[PDB]
Amino acid sequence: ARRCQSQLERANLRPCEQHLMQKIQRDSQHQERCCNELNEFENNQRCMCEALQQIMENQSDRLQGRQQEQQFKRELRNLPQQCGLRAPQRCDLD
Amino acid sequence: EVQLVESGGGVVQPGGSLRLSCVASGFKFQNYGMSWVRQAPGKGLEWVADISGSDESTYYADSVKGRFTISRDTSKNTLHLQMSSPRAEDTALYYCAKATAPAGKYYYYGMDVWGQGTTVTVSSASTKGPSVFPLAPSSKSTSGGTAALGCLVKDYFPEPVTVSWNSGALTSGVHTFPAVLQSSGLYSLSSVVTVPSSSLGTQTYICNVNHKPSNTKVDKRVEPK
Amino acid sequence: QVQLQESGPGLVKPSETLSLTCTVSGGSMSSYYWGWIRQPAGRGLEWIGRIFTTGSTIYNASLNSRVSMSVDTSKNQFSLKLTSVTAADTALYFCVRDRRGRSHDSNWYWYFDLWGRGTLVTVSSASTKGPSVFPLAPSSGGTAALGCLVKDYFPEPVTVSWNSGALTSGVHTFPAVLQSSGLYSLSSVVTVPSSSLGTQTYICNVNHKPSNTKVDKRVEPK
Amino acid sequence: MTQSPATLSLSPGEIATLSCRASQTVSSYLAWYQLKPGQAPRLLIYDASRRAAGIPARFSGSESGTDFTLTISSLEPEDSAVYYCHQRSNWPPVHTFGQGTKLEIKRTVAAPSVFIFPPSDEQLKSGTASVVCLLNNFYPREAKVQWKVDNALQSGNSQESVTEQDSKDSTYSLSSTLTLSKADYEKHKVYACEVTHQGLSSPVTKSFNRGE
Amino acid sequence: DIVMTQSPSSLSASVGDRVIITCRTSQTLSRNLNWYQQKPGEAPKLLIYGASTLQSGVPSRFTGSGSGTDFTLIISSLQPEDFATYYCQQSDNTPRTFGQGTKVEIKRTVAAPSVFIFPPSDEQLKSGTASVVCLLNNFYPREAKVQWKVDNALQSGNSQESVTEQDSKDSTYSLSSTLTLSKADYEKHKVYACEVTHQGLSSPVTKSFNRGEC
Ligand SMILES: *[C@@H]1O[C@H](CO)[C@@H](O)[C@H](O)[C@H]1NC(C)=O
Ligand SMILES: [Cl-]
Ligand SMILES: [Cl-]
Ligand SMILES: [Cl-]
Ligand SMILES: [Cl-]
Ligand SMILES: [Cl-]
Ligand SMILES: [Cl-]
Ligand SMILES: [Cl-]
Repeated sequence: ARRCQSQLERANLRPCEQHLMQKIQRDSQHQERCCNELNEFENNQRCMCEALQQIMENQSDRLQGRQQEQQFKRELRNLPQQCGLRAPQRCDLD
Repeated sequence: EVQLVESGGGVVQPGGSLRLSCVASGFKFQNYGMSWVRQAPGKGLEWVADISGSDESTYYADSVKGRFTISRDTSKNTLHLQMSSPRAEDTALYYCAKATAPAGKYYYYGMDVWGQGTTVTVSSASTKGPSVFPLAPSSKSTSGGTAALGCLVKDYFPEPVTVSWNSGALTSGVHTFPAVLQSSGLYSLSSVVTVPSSSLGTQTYICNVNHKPSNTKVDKRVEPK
Repeated sequence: QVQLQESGPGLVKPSETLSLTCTVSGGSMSSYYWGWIRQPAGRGLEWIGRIFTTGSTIYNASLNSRVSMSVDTSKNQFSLKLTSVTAADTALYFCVRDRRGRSHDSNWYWYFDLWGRGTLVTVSSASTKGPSVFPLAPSSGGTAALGCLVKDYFPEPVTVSWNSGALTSGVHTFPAVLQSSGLYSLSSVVTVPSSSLGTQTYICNVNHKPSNTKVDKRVEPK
Repeated sequence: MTQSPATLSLSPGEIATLSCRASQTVSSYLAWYQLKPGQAPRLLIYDASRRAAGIPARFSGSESGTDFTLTISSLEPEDSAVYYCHQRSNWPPVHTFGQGTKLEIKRTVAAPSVFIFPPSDEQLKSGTASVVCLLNNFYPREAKVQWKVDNALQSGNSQESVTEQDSKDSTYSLSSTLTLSKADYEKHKVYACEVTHQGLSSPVTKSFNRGE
Repeated sequence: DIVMTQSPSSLSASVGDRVIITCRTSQTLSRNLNWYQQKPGEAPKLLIYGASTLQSGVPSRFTGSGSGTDFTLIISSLQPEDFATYYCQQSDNTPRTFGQGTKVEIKRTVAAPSVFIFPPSDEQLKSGTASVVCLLNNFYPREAKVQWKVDNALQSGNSQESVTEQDSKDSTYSLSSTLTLSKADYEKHKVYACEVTHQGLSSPVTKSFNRGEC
């Protein structure tokens, strides 16, 4: 788990933030760069969930109200699947 | 409260060695990245080095890579900077700083606690302590019901000196001027305080001058003239 | 318009360390996977390793002990270090993008879509020698042939252009041949109209990077 | 990180706008710091627009592409300080600071109180004589202070030092020190400190006769 | 490691022919079977990914198919520019592995060489060496006999050849033969000749110069 902390520290999950925000406004390479970054966590499901948790943590200031929070949380939960990566079975995004 | 206290500054000969220290408290030292940031005289902030709270990986500014070494002593809650190849550009105030965000986060939230810093001067010149002379409140330093008196702190090297009044009991009205570098290469300053003219003779006034590089601690009584 | 280009010494003594750098242009390398691929005399392609812009790596296990890669996104560069090199490490070294892209069928695929032009690295103990350039002066049917002979240099490569690249039709730069002396030699030739030999000049531009020699030789009739 | 303006002077209750331009924004994180006189740097804003703990709401940050801006509304005298923007970016991480902005807080004009100090008896026995002239608690910062010795103005043998703007009352103080050998000091009689400042109704001269 | 084996290792075909390259893998692939084309002096170029998906810009000439351990590249109508070595490659895991390559050489009609002979330069002769060059330009097939003659005497052991790779537009070769002599030996003789025998020539062609003449 110290291995996980080190790669999350060096990870750049800003493309995931931008892609997710682009996605909801609809309803270029941000997605691919995001999936590239998340691919580094595919071999450790616990670390993958921590990465999604940190994206949710950093996005609290930009989200107002439960409707916005739910709308962003749904896309975040589906992000590994949309990246063609194995998703964590259990993952609480709080 | 979070507290960072830097130490170990002084004078370093070019081509010598100096270890700076920073003792940290009020937070889980092991769970945060730490950094050194410096400020050269008459210049802005300049980042020096980072060290991770996850795996103790180290990162350096290009101007210092290969000369300085940042390190961590988790048992003593202490950050260190070794300065093994000093240069003229290294003369600066050196700050110790705590990362806002805990270790293990992809996001970066700056540095939310900084120390007051420690002063390093790179030169071959020798250490000289100050001579302390009074600035006595005569009638030429009285305006209405307020007098002015002070303390002249002359010919010391390197920076800094601290000045207090009445062992820290006197703070209001004190002005300790920034030092000026004389042509000789020695610094000089004055520290002044305004007090009511009725307090002269009744109240005692003493300036406490400390120059750590010389181990000089001088108390000088300033009597009216 | 993302492009890659290798740089680094073309000659390494055996047991010393080979170091190369790839420079990315036309866009930030950030959050993409990169790699190095090698092509020795056998003509095969050997994958050396992959590096992500977090600095994490996966190496080919044969070279893992002696290979390392590093990345600096603020320079838009990544690098390769190979220690304790032997003649077996002589090869053409390519830098590449290890792309994980989503195709129009909404699935994700891995492939090497970007490559540098490659740089030759020769492993030997022989020192560098700059070339000598000599004209192949023209002497039928309205066509004349002329050229330049590039002689006695080590290591490869030599680049040859004509009229600083303006003349490319009918140019043949021959593969270098290793002479008995241990030095390489090649010629470059052009067929031109016989009537042009009075109206237009011909210059071969010869560059030998390992020895810092850049030569322009005018080729006139005798 | 190109920071502007370098200098700013505004009155209480006004709005100060500071800006920085990031050269690149690869995994970039922007912050702003405040350096008050005598105090350790204080984080104001992190991640471009998030306000640090203990920071009043009148401080806010924003970003528009590569341009990042700090807005300080309802200015207070305590805002007198030097402000720095801060970018961490790329991997391996690189930290860049802007060149800084010195923010002065205006106040009503305040004339200096002028005091003069002859050299101590102790220093004279040491072989030198320092005469000190003090200007206390004035605004604006511009003031001309010269030593005049037997009617001759002193230029090149004096040193001047000015405090940073006071956080509480927005004033400056200033010292002017004339340093002379014992022999040179005893060669003259009248030592006068000549002062002009906009807050004064006329130029001021404080003087002493040597030996009195 | 996943071993990639291609068949044929090399082949000769004509412009307009169908070319079929098989790739077999030592383990079942899930997805990422890639095909590359490497022309001479160039880096490999991606043609196809995911076994069958054409990369953008790649001509419709190139199709891929297959699954599991059994994949095929088809060039439906070979063009001169398709002179190249073709590789299969898997990126389903690390290490990434390539096949050994399939060299595609192009059969074309016979072309007789144009022959040119070049004397050594006066600059080189000061160095004490004399290189005489004979050029055979734009011929097919590659087989050719180059005979040096000095005053009608046949030379041996003092000539080196170099051949280009097939031209990407006309599929021909060009060849150089370099006779190397000492300055003194070059002084000893007068008539320097290059005799070329080639299938496209009805009889051998000789090009010659006389030292110090024209
Ligand atoms: C690993 O490197 C060796 C060279 O030492 C090479 O022969 C081999 O093909 C490489 N492995 C792969 C999978 O390319
Ligand atoms: Cl804590
Ligand atoms: Cl980009
Ligand atoms: Cl052509
Ligand atoms: Cl905070
Ligand atoms: Cl005294
Ligand atoms: Cl992978
Ligand atoms: Cl010549």
